[PDB]
Amino acid sequence: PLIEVDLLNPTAASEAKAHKMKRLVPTPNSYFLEIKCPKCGATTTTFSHAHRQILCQKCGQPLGQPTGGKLKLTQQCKFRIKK
Amino acid sequence: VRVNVLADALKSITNAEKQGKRQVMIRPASKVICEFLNVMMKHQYITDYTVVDTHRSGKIVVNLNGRLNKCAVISPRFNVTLSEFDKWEANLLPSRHFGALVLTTSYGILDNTEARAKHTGGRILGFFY
Amino acid sequence: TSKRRNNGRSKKGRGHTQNVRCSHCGRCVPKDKAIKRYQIKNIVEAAAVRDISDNSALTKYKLPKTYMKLEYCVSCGIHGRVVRVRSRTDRRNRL
Amino acid sequence: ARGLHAARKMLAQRRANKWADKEWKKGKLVTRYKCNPLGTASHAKGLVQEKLGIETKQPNSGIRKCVRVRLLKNGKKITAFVPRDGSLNYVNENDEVLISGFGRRGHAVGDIPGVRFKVVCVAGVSLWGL
Amino acid sequence: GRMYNPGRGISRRCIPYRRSAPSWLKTSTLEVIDEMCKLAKKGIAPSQIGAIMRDTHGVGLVKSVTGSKVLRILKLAGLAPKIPEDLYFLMKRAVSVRKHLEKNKKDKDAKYHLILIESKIHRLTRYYKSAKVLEASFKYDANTASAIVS
RNA sequence: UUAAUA
RNA sequence: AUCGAGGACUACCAAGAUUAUAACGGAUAACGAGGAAUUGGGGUUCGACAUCGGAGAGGGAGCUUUACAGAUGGCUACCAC
RNA sequence: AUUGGAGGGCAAGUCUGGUGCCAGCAGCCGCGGUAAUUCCAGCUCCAAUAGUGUAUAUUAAAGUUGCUGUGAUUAAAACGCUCGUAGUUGAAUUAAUUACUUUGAAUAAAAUAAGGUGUUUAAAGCAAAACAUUAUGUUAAUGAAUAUUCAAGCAUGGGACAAUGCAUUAAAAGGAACAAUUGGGGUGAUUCAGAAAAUAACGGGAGAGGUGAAAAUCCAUGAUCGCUAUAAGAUGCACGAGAGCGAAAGCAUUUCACUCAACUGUGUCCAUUAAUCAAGAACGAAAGUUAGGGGAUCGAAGACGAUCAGAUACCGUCGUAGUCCUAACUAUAAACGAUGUCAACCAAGGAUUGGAUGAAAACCUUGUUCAGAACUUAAAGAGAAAUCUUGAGUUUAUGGACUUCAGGGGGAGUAUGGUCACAAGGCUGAAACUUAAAGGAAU
Repeated sequence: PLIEVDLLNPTAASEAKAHKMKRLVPTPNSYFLEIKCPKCGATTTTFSHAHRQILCQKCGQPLGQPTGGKLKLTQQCKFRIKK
Repeated sequence: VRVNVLADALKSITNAEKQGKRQVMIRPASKVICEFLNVMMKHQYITDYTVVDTHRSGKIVVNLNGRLNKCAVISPRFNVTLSEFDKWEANLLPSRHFGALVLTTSYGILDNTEARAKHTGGRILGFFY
Repeated sequence: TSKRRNNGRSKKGRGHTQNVRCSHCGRCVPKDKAIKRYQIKNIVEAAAVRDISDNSALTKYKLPKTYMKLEYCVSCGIHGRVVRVRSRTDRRNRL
Repeated sequence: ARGLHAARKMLAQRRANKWADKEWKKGKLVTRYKCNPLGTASHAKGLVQEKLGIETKQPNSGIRKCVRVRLLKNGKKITAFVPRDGSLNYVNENDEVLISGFGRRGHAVGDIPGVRFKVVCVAGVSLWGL
Repeated sequence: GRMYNPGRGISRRCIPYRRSAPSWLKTSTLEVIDEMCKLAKKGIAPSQIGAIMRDTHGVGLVKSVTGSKVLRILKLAGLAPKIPEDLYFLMKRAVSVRKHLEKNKKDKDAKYHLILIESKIHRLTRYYKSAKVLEASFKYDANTASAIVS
């Protein structure tokens, strides 16, 4: 670009827009989360971009469907980000 | 494929200065790339540089100040005998007072002036005006 | 040398295209290189539309049109005045 | 092959590419000893047998006087110019002459129709001083 | 770019800048090893074994927990397959294409891609022999691979 | 429709 | 056998040796080197001939004397003179 | 004091007498057809000078043989494309040899460079003297340190960059796996369409084709035309695009299988497995060949009719091989982007194809980002220019890796030799001789 920004201190917004690899220090866009079951109270921890059917550990209200890039959680499944 | 990382770095730096850019980024960092920059700093051709660690042979950001006309690497690093110095400078450098070669020797990576002082030859890396 | 950047064709990401027949010469030209024009006309000329409408056996029958796509080789497009030879700097205009 | 250990191909490429030099190949292949009436010799001697006159090229007009010579070393038959003005009258028949080249021009040179050799002696001294 | 076609994609994974296990992870190496150990006995490739742990057990990187890679873990337990996983899957595709080619003799694109696949096999087999993974007596043959791959 | 050469 | 190593030669045994990093062949108007001519650097071409090494005495071959020769301003035989 | 010259290259005469496209000069361009700056002479001066012209060859010029150092879109020149061995080149990373580098050892002179020395200078020689007025004395005088010097061999200090050695990470290197897709990618079967033409039946009753005008031809055995029925061959309109897929050639009715490839997504695996590649190997339009089937349309050859001075052609009618399928050959194209493959950096945009990800309720409108075929602007970079900008840019400030090809135009992709093919032909492939131009972009 003709106009140039600092290459050591990129903004929070600028790094978020960039590709997951083309950042200053590459970081994954994925995360680990747990899903409370609709059927029971147990929380099953799983990858954000899981590539298989996600079942509860108790039963199996299947909690997610793998769809080419991110888990398709059911509309009644609530999750939080595991930090 | 990336055969010479130093060649990629010096082409990035030369391209940045022709466009007048303030700072440039080099993706693969090496010991040899760092040594070449240190030689260029001692002659005050680049202000400074910083090295970020990406756990994957991290990146280098170099600050340029309107002084580096051209830094280029030299393909296969010829074994430069001490008697072949002035033959190389007469070919690669603009005059007898302006530029400096870069050589890798057993005493480290040094330019032609102090390698002559230390009385040691070695493979030639590159140059800069 | 190269009078045109696209070589007079419309083929970019392929190696071969099927042939079509010139509507006037019968020549074989590739589908992209052919000069394609579309025609939509009534089956009755502007003079005779009044005559047909006068003595008709139908209430308000609307006259149909004819639709056909005509493809011309370069030689028969220039000769038939379908396209003209343009200026060197006016060749680039694609509108 | 610009590498440090790539000296085999670099040396072998110049061997092959040097054979495309028209001026260099001609001086190396075996043709100067078979297809050259003069040979390596700068000058050659022969016997005059016929006095000839060759018409010049289209943009010129006139007759180029010359002689037909039978060389001693080989036995070939050639044609030789007779330098400056009126030097053909000085050349007799069945006598030894010294034949010596010309420049080389576009191969042929100065009597136009294919002649490439000029008589420098008539037994005597010179088809100069003569 | 790719080895055999002019395609050029950069679809990669991005390891985070944290070589240690995350704070919220509590399972020790004993559970990780045995859970991985049970999966190996079921006939699962090492690449798929790690994915199952990541998706189900939340152990996304095994080297961050146990300090050693999956293949090193499997070798210590002796459950590493004799034929390396990447080479095994390549010979599984060469067999499958060849079987289709027996009935469809006129398929000229399958013959080309079978040639590319077998060239890959000879590249991997040569490398693994220099790495001493495969004994020098190993050799890929069409008449033989149908049985071992099966 | 036909129109060769210097 | 030789002054002596050695397929240098003999007897028996085995199937080995060289090759795309160019073997085996073909050409040279080819004796090799120190060197010579011309060259900004790199190079290109030449070197029968001062000096060092090799080979030859019209063509091969075989020998004598002797410390040293397969000698030829030594010998024997054949070919051409 | 001679040799060569006085149009240009190239310093020197637009002086005078003859010669009249003749004689001739002329290395190249060229001058000479009667007023020659170039011929033959006279005078003058131009260069060098005891030397000066000519002829052949070496070197420089030649960055027209390239390591330093060339060119390949259009001037000559990127294999049709992919796979592939030798060869070449190979990411970052660690506080026994070889290679590299520094010093030497040892190594014939002459020669080269270079130290001293008034052979009267100089080329030479390695001697002579400088002064001691020299026998005495410097003096037991000089010998250039005389240095080289490449490719090997020996020793020594260093281990940065490298090769063979024998345990780091997880490359916007590569490969594998999985999830969701994309694909006129390929193969097989199935299946739809009606144009053209053929046949059957019926109506009609004199023309129809074809052309610039006609003619040859078809028709009263009922043609052209109209409707309805059939059975094969071939084809796959409109949708169809500077859109998609494929290594290239190439790929278009819809269904079902069998495959394959790629993109995207990934806290999945391996850990350098990579790039380019002589020899070698798959695929390779159309035409052509061999043997079956099919044979509708068109149609090299051929036969007619026109046109023309002629017409073996263009125009019209008929029509064999062929065009179509199966099996096997052939291996060539303006096989083109006339632009090799891989990799890095790189000015402003708008749009599009396939994903991922937010917002706005599959389809569509927007933000970001990855991959693909392209397009527009440039006072900038490059180039001989046209033009190139997802390079033909980062190149006299010349070097990222590898392979192929070119050396003025012809002769000529010809002859011969070798090899492949049933054949046509394909791959490799000169020389003699000839010639000052041939050629590229622009006004």
